[PDB]
Amino acid sequence: GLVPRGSEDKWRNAFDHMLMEEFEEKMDQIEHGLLMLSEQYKELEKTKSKELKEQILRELTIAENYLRGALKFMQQEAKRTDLNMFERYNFETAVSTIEILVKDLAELAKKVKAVKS
Amino acid sequence: GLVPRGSEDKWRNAFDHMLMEEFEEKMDQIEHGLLMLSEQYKELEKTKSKELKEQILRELTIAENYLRGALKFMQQEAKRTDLNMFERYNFETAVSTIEILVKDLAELAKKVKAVKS
Repeated sequence: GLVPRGSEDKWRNAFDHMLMEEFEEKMDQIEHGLLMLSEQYKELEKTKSKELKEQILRELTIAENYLRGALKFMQQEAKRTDLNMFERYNFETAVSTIEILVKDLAELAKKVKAVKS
Repeated sequence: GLVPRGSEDKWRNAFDHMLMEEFEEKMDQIEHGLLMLSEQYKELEKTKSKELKEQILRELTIAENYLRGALKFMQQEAKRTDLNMFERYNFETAVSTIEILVKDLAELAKKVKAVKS
């Protein structure tokens, strides 16, 4: 049942496949949540709701914390000495995708904090 | 739309709900992977397959790295200064659930390493 170690084009390890599939799903969910928070931000510019402002900031903090933990996992697996082409590509891509999303979150946080409430 | 901050019986934060709503189910899937590896270990005791031994160890190394990180994360969430009754219970329970899996993984790793291959 074992994937040959010489395979270059697929996940050789079952836990890599499982965990990376769940990570990818979470990144899609976070990107969508950020889009929803951006739209709440648009409402906040008009209403100046203190509760909405504080809540968006809480959400952004939660997402950031999660992504920082994910990033540590990805960077650590990316330092593996035994990495095939497919695995290296998937881990390096994940690192890139997270680092971008962390930036997008921090940018929304800045806009939200700028709302005089 | 926002959950009142005084609510005690649910996730107040959407990103907490997103991250945690299927948590215990996801951990069940890790537990199941550990079961499959335990059963492979029983085959290994008979065959003494070097490849099977190494592959079980690789899988447990990946799961260990994931869980050590998830544990540290959940322990920090349980230190939040604003936690309601439900949020605290769920974070604390998650810490316990992860601790159990970490212990089971370390025990299996020890038995697998001992197979003289």
